[PDB]
Amino acid sequence: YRRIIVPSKEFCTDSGLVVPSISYELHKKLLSVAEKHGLTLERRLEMTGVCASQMALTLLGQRPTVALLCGPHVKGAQGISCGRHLANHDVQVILFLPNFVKMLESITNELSLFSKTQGQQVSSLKDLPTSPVDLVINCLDCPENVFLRDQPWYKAAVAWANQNRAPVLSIDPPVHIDAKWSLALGLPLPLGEHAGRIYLCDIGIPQQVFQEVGINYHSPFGCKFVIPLHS
Amino acid sequence: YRRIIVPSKEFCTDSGLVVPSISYELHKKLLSVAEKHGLTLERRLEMTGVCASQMALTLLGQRPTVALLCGPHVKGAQGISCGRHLANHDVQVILFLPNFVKMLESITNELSLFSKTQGQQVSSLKDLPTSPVDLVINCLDCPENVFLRDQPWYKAAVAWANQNRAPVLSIDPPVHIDAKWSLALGLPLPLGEHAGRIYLCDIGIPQQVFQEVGINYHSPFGCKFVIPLHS
Repeated sequence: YRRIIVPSKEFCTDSGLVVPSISYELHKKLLSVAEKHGLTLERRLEMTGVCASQMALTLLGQRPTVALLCGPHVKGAQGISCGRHLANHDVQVILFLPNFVKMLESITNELSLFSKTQGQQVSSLKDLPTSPVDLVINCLDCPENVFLRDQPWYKAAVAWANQNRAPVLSIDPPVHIDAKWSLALGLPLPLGEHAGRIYLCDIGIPQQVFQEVGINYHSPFGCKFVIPLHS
Repeated sequence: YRRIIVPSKEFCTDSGLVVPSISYELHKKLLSVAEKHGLTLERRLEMTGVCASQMALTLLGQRPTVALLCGPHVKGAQGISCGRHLANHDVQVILFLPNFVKMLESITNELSLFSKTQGQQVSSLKDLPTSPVDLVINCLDCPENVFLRDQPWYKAAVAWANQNRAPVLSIDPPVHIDAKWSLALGLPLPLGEHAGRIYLCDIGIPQQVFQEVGINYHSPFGCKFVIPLHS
């Protein structure tokens, strides 16, 4: 039944527990409270990295190949963290990331860690394998970067993901490339049918943090860190 | 065969890959290099937390009960992080931690995060369940705290773990309480038969960090973050 209560969409787990959707703002505010209460950005990034990589690995089954399409924003950095963890586990990670002017700390740190792996970083779409890869991970869009959707590298990246034939995993995709699987973090946004097979990841938000932002929360995860969700 | 080469004991995986042991100093120096190369303490603590909790959960199978025996050192903090993650997943976590004078940052932060969960923190052994719990997790000992072994709370804690009947998981135990399972981190120390069923956890050390401390490394994990090891 309904264990989580929010003050829009409604998903359920394999056990039929109802996990509701939350607005983008409520999601950001929840993340802002956690960070004040200890769970830093680089702590979330590390965990998201691990858990996302663990899901990606399950989806994977010579070494498999994963294409990583990240943007110059905090959603992109999540993908990098994920990419790094996969590269650790003998997966051929090739990460696409466009160059930028004003440096982004989250990206800075995650790239630096990525450097030390055998994963490959590219700033071109033409440096990616012509032959379909095993999995494409998409972290191209941050909802606060409204105008970045019109970019030539953006439309060209979108074009690449769609021509490769490889199935797409979208980590923390926007509400509004067809993803085969989409991964939500902590709590889902009201994700549409465009999102495909929807999963929810645990980012280690303590139960009392939810109650502070007015959410009666009871963990829908059981004993898994990534769970499938249904409509 | 032998993929990892070190410049003592030798374990092998289910696939028969040989993973060798490393000295405590080499282990600390490896951790010291990673931290310089980006992977901070709180990043390792977060990941160790997740992966250790994931193992503990596998060992677990009304809500199950886990007793958490942590010391006032960085090994203790690992246990707290683990405890916090379990408490997130509807496990009854009761954490034993003795009071101390000079405050320990790692513990400070992890306790603060633990606070926000429904997990219970105690400084007494008499506050723990009289009826055997489902699992006891032991992080009582840091090898640099030589003299802390003689402590009255130490000998009394050791006494508690042994009288409960519950199986013991020792996360990052010393080389020299009988653990049913012991978990090593990144690379194992030459752990003796006293350690019991030995597993190796991934703490997200990039391949190039190993080569800097003179270790030709190839990931023994395959696609798991915790693996069993054999002699």
